[PDB]
Amino acid sequence: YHKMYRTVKAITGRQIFQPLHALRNAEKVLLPGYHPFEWQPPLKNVSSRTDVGIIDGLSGLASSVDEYPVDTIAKRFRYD
Amino acid sequence: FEEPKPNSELCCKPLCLMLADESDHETLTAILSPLIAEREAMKSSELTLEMGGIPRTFKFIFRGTGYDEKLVREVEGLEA
Amino acid sequence: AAEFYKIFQLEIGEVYKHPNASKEERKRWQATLDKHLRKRMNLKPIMRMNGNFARKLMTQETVDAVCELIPSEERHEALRELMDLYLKMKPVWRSSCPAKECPESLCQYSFNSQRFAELLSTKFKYRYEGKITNYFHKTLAHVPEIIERDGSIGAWASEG
Amino acid sequence: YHKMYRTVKAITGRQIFQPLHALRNAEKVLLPGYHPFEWQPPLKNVSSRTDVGIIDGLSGLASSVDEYPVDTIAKRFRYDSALVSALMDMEEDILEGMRSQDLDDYLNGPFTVVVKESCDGMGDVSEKHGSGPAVPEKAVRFSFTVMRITIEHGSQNVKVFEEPKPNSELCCKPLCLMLADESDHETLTAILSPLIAEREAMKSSELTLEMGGIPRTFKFIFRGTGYDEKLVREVEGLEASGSVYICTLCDTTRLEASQNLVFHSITRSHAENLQRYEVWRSNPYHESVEELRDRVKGVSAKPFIETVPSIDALHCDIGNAAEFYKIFQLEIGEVYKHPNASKEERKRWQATLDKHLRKRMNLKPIMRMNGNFARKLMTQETVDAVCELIPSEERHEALR
Amino acid sequence: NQSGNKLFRRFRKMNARQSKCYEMEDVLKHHWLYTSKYLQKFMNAHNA
DNA sequence: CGGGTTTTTGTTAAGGGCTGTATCACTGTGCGGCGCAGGCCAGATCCAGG
DNA sequence: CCTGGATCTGGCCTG
DNA sequence: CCTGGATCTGGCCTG
DNA sequence: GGTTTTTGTCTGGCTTCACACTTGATTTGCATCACTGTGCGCCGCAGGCCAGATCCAGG
DNA sequence: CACAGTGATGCAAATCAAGTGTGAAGCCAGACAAAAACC
Ligand SMILES: [Ca+2]
Ligand SMILES: [Zn+2]
Repeated sequence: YHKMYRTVKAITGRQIFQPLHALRNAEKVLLPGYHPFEWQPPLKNVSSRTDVGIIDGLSGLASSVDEYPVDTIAKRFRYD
Repeated sequence: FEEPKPNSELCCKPLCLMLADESDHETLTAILSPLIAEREAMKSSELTLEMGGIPRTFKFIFRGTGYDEKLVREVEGLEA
Repeated sequence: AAEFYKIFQLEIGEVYKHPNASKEERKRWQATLDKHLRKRMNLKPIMRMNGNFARKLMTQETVDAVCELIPSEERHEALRELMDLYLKMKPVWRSSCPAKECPESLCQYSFNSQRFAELLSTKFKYRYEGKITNYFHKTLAHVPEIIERDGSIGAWASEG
Repeated sequence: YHKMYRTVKAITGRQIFQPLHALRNAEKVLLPGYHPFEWQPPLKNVSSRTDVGIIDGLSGLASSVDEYPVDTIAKRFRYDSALVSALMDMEEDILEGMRSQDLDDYLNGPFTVVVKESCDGMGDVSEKHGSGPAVPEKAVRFSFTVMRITIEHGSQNVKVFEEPKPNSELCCKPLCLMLADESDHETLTAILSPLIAEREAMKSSELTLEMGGIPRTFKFIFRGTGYDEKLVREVEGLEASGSVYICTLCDTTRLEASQNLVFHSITRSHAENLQRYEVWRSNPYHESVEELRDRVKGVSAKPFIETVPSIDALHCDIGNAAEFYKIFQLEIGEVYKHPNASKEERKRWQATLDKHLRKRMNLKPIMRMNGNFARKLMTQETVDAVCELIPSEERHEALR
Repeated sequence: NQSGNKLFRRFRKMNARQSKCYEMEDVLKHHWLYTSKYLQKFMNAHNA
């Protein structure tokens, strides 16, 4: 996309496409962790933070040398 | 609202990506139990969300239909 | 699809007459069915059944293209009415809303299930007397109850 | 592109992009078979017709049931059409090189092109369903690239073009695509022989071609170097890879190459292999089998592709890296003191080396050696990580 | 040529008709056009 | 020939915001084969205790 | 009862 | 002179 | 009712843009064809060449 | 009854060049004059 935008703006003179920092800034409107929402009653064992996006799906699983060897990578959204 | 083409690749919204093995049970349960905890909490509450100038109220019903026979037998606790 | 594929490959060698055969004879029947199916039905031989092979294999023209290889006429009639029953039964669990796409095939699924069951028990006594695969049991036994419960099965599938 | 164009035009009103058919009608300037040209000696056994592009690669093989059965699919350009379309593509760069080398523009001297050939078989392609032949699951791609262009001026030759990225994916131009085994000889020759015919034709001519309002003349030099070792052994009429006769440049045996190991000289060529196959076939001295194989130095087939003796660089990387990998695995077991070992001791040496390479050099282990593995392996950091596992120190200084 | 082999699988899956009698022609045409240098002076014309 | 004179165009630096490009450890194309892994269960199959 | 050419055979070279 | 269990063992079901 | 805003008018006359039609002559849009892939695993393989261990039958 | 491609082909539909001389419309001029949403 950067190649296409760069050479279209180089040929036509105009700026037909937006530079990709503007794409990145308009991207976060739809990624998780943007809107306000209220559970009623509040959810058990769930924080009420409303800005949680891509979190480590391990959820703080203990990776020390003393206990069970975990060897997976995970990424997840909070469900709500 | 009705999903018009329900088996599309445009509507299977991703939630969690892990680099595990579904043969392994320990790492699978370890990664996957937060989402089941969140889902079990969300089964018995209400969500308030501002949708176009008006606060509106939602509640969910989760159906786990999209598992093959091997994973159902391996997760629901039956024999192989 | 894989079970019907094994039924074709097992019916070529007339196992109902010869209950024993070496594994090389099974291999010969596999090569016969595979090269004749590439010849007359345009399907290359594959190792794992996928969905497109199941869509092209479960047709009446595949039975018409395999009954040339098997000699007897009663076997032709058995295979043909077997595939006719299975294609009467497939659009009930494949349709995304079967009560408004095929109610005529839905309202008599029980009769086609019992007819398929007795044709497995009688004409194919050499394979399904004392054992039956799981998906055959799920297909013949439950799905009127599931389609009463939810409304569809192909909507709640896993292809997405 | 169609839905991008459709959305852009349906949102912004005006038509910024172009529709598909305009791209279609403007891509025919770049495919072969568009420009006029001629050869000043007309080439033997190829038509002077100048509007042929994607032709069938079988060249009209007898596809009847009464013949040797064929099962492959092959599409190819004509070799002269591909050369002229490539030169008319590089037209502007040729002009800028003649400008920048303080020459003129209006020269029509004998431009010598030096081009590079490459053929290599691919595996694990999948044949589809449907009608057609019983096509195998491999592929052979014959392609070329234009390495350099010189012109003669005065008495010296100046380089009006020299390719900056000679191993890029952007400069190798495809020429013939087919679906056949690399090692199946007969269908390979059946497809590739028209190409060799066109090449040995046009190796002795002068292509006249109009380049911006002026006709200019090109001569050609073909260099076959993009061949791996296995294909050189197969199509140059030499023996297989594990023979006593190893090198495709010199005449020496495997035991002689371990006694001298440095001093040789290049002796094998294409005319020499052709005459040696004639010697083998005629048997003009009436020797036995083994004395004849000594006489012909391992040539037992007819060579049908002329190539340059050289060394493929990438596979030299991979082969030397796998040989050093085996040396590392054999030094942690001290095989110079345990000259006999079981299977499982060697397996455990391999597993130990794999774990320590992942711990130190962040390398996952693989069974097929790559090139990035070969570049990351041939460092000094890897010999430090391996020297951590040798008990001795004379082996440390030797590996170092 | 090996990087061309990398291009070939991509062009076979993404830029060809899915028929056994058409795929070699479409793949050969696209791999010709991709290596065409007249279509490559355009994309670095911002460096002028 | 050049002072005058009217405007053009630039610099001065403290801040701001948009756009452009370098930086980071990594990818893939370099090779082939095959039914196989896992799990369950009825049917042979062996082994010592008399 | 040799024993010396047939006949495997496992290891090494390229992909 | 079994013989009653231990123990394989190949076939079948799902991916 | 005031106060400012928000729309309305005038007729003479200026440019500005649409159209009257038709017959090619393009250009542009959209179906149509027979197929793809994601539906499962595992490891060293294949091909070939050659020194060396088996072997097996005749003197 | 999975569904979004994969590109060439071919048929239909939309646009347009052109004459020259019309209609339709926006808008200039400054000033004269009612609706209307607040105190
Ligand atoms: Ca290759
Ligand atoms: Zn050498």
